[PDB]
Amino acid sequence: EQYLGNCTAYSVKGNKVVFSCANNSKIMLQLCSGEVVKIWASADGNFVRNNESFAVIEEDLGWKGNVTVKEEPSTYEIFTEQLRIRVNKAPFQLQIFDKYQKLLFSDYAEKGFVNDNGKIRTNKVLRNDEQFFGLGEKSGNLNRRGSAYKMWNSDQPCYGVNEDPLYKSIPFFMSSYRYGIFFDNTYKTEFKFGSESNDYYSFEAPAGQMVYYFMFGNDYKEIIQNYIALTGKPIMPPKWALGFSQCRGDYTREDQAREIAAEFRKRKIPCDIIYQDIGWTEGLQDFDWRKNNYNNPKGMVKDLSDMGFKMIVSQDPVISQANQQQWKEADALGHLVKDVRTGKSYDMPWPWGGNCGVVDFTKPEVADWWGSYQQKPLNDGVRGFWTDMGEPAWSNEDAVDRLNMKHHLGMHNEIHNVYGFTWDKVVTEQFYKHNPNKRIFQMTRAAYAGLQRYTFGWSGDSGNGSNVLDGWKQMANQIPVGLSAGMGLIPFWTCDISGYCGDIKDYDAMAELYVRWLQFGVFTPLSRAHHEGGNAVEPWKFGTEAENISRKSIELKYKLFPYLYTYAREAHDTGLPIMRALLLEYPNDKETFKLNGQFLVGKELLVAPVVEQGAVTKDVYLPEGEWIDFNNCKTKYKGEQWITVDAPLNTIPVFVKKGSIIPQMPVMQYIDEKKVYPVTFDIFPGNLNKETSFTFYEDDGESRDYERDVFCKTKITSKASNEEIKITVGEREYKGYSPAGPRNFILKIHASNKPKDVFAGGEKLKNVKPHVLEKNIEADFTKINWSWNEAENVISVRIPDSGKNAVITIKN
Repeated sequence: EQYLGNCTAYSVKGNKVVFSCANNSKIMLQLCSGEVVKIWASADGNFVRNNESFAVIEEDLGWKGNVTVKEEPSTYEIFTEQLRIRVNKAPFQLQIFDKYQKLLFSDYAEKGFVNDNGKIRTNKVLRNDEQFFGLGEKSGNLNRRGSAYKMWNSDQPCYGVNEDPLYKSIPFFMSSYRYGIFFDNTYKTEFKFGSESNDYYSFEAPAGQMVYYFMFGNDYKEIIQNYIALTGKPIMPPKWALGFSQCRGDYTREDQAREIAAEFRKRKIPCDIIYQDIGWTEGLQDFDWRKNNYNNPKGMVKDLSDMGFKMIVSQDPVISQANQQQWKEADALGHLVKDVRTGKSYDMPWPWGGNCGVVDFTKPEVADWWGSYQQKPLNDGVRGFWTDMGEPAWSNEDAVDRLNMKHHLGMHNEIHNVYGFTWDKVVTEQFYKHNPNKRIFQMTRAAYAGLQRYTFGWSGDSGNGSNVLDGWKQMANQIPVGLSAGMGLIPFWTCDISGYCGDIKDYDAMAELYVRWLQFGVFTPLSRAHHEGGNAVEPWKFGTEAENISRKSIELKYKLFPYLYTYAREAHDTGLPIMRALLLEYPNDKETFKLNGQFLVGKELLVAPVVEQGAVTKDVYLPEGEWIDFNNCKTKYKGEQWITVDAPLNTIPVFVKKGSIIPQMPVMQYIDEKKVYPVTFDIFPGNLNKETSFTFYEDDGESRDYERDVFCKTKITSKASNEEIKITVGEREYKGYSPAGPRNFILKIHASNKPKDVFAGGEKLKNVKPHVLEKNIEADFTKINWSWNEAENVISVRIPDSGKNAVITIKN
């Protein structure tokens, strides 16, 4: 095996510096910014790759001028505003320090880069206290330290608590030394975080080029901000995707869709999306409504639309050979992935429907051809897709015959991990082309880094296949799976609520597991109940107790829509997921590295779902600050401690941080049932003289105008003085979108005693009954008054949403 060995010279080309080492080997450092370094180590010195990055869309992160290299007798030095780089000459070693000269990131001994006949590997120093997070949608504990992980998009139904690899390959991790690494290689890469030795960690690939990005940050937020500068801002879903969604394996018929749609509304269980699974299409993959299953598909979609249901249909990336018309069409056009042994279309077995052709989404001409096929259901009013089976399915590591697949852009060993990615990209591209100025809804199984530009994600076929009732630990593991997905830029994520796997032979026995899975599930952004085959898992299937609890779980998400949607926008602007590992907000608190049973939803809410069978309590770590029980709004706790709370079957432990302002909307059966509504702001005043705020974001929810920053915002500010509370409703920041109006705001200030008086600017406000304040809340927009509720300990202040600045002063 070959190392870089000694560095004999360097050459600068603008922001790039190339260090020449032994036997024609070279390594390039490229300054993208003061915080982001692109590193390319080359065994032969050539600096070429078969395909440019599928993930990186921008290498220019603001670096100005040339790289300045200072040469010393035994080292070179490169400085940025944030970094100090020491290159050892003999042998070549790259060391990156922060500006205070603390080592962040070092090559291990002489083994910084190792080439062995195309196998490429990088070894780094591993400090004893160094922890690791990320690598996308993967199982096990949040903290990756001590374990090994592989990138090979795999199809592992009913996967275990530690199963790896899974469906997606996002080779982006973060270190507790406050750097991220994105390994810009699409082959079967492996990450070993002290699993081989305590002295070093490594990442490697069996072929391709050793290109990776070092991303410094002063916290995890800044690392993620740098990652989306490289790989793109997340697209936001249509606003209605943040409601509740329902599916089943057999959701493939008009009659059943009509039946289910009516049942949801009758039982007053909110729901925005009815999915259809893959049996909807006449064959793989013609996008024709299966004729026996749908009498009037246009009418179905419209009828469901008038009831506030949107439809999302499945697509697979293959054409069945038995679908003779489409297979012959695709094969004759050369649109199918080839077999290198024959030069003919690869002959792919598939879970159902016979052998198939794998459609080659790396071939440019395929995009327009697929686009026209997929547009058919969209012309009937279907709003999007779920792109399933794109690993491709049935192509795990051990299925070595798949390696004979030859795609337009390369061989399967290179292309496998971007197969689904390049498909999903075509799906979204074509959607844009045929459906002007509309947000796509796409939720995918298989993916690669950068997927946030084109698609959202779900965690595939989870749960226990042998006995559904044994899936508790598998459900529990969806917390860190989803949090890790979020850190790999899947802010719009869900899991199969109830899991995919396991026949439900006893609904009474399943009720507890379902309820808990859903209580967790409604705090995932794309919350979708689903299950294999005919196993119905709509929220009324588990008896009346489970139905009433589940309705409330779902109602809670809907009430929080204006809060969740604000954080959906933040995902777009910053890359931060809605579901946040506590470490993302409390990076100094090392206790957060262990937390697999809880998470933040945005910054203000801490959710700690019960995920243990029979449990009627929950252990909760509270980080810095003070925390209020969001269910009662009265119990308060000090931060930086473990507590145990009561958590019966009807309860989700949710906590709100003291200081928080939470926008909420009234209960509705689907997003935008009421086109205009009063917005409530639940305010929990922070400590004496500590200012806090929430910036309530709004936009049209449907178009791509938001990408050009067409929106509005209303900042609500809270600041407590000596015996006084100042609540400011900021002047509306108008950027080309006007909110729904006219409407009222109701400021709800949680306080222990009724105040003496409340002022709006200079003038005193009239105190009225709770019933008087609630009167004509949706009809009269001239009343400015306040009321008190002793039971709830809440001051309500009704004020019209005029768009004007307003200072509300509460005299204690």
